[PDB]
Amino acid sequence: PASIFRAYDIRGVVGDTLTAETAYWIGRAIGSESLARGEPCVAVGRDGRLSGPELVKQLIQGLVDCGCQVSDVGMVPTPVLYYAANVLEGKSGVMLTGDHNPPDYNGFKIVVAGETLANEQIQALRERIEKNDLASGVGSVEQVDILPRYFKQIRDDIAMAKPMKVVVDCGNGVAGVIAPQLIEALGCSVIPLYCEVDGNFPNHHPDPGKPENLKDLIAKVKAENADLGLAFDGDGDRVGVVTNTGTIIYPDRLLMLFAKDVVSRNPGADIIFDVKCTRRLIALISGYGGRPVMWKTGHSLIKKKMKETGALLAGEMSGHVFFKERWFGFDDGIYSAARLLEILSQDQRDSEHVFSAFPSDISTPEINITVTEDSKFAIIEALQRDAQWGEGNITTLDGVRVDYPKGWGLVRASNTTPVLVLRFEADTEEELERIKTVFRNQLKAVDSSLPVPF
Ligand SMILES: O=P([O-])(O)O[C@H]1O[C@H](COP(=O)(O)O)[C@@H](O)[C@H](O)[C@H]1O
Ligand SMILES: [Zn+2]
Repeated sequence: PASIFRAYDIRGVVGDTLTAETAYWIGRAIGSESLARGEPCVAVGRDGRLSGPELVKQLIQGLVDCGCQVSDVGMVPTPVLYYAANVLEGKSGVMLTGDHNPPDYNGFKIVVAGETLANEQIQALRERIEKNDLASGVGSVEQVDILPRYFKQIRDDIAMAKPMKVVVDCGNGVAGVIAPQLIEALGCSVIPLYCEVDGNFPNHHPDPGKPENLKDLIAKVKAENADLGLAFDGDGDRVGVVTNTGTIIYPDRLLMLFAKDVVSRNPGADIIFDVKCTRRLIALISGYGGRPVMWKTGHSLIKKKMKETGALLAGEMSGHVFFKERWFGFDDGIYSAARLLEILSQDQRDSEHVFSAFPSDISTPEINITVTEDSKFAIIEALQRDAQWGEGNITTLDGVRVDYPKGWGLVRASNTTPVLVLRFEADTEEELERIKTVFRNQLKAVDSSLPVPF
């Protein structure tokens, strides 16, 4: 089924669209692709899902039947798998994960020879299977215990000044295997919330991008008078943040704090953010002498862009934050949490006042309009072709973004759902609704039937 080969990764329903047999052939396809790039060595990890044991053995056998040398790192967060692919012999790795999709989902995040696959590169794996353009060989499997290396890597490079008390919510995802322990080892007291790994995800699904999944966290932070709240998503490559007073700090505001710190030590450094992030981030980066690079949404696309630009830091609005400075340049919520605590601990102000000090504007959440999968990209192309946007700085690298003096707006197509994704920001509520109006008029110009929920 080509439907499981997605823009950023592979994702399927275990049994239905993703079976044991398909996991094997995906392994052969990846192993074959790795060998074609001259990399026999592949690390393999999995998240906390129930299907993980079943499917990962098939992934591994697929790799091994190509002649690949597999390093099995067991059940780890996604960033720990990316880490393994940076410190072991090979620069390839596959993470078996369904991230924060419902329990029955699983999938693959794939790096081959240092490069995170996306778009045509993921299609190329399906194509190898169909064509039987597959390597055959007698590979090897080695058990590798990678967590302690990861844990010590971070701990030894992080220096907190003051002690902090932190609520850590892992939503019963695999971040529980290390984030509470690592964070404590930095010099914090950790209040654990849903830190037990449970593939059933009994409490709230680990999706920090939705405020409903941060309610328990916010509540505990306040109840325990904690210095900060942290939530990790299913596989640990997203982080969500809450202040001592329960304010949700969206990832583009988090990136402002990170950009200030990275740019400070690294004059001129390129800093990447996706099209969903506040314009205030463009200003800030530039004001500290950095180079802002706006790019496409999607972690694979962002990681590729970091290689093309030499960026020292990237972030997406969904909460993937990619440090190259002092790190390896992959997205990692657990490392980003540590880098955050390091910065906050130097400050005599509480976390609410650190973040409230930066400019904040009136801002919508991410807005979604469900359209048909047939129509979503065409709608955008129509907006790019047909629509007169004047006027503002118009960016078309991913959807249509328009930047004005006192605000901005975005419409893009999701690469994971049949939806249009919108965000609007302005200095004032008045300006915000004026930008909303323009976008609503332009969508209804393409198709008067289109839902416009804003
Ligand atoms: O969970 P992941 O690792 O696949 O991460 C991906 O999930 C979402 C799907 O993107 P889209 O807006 O195109 O649907 C994005 O918001 C996020 O930025 C991206 O990295
Ligand atoms: Zn994730």
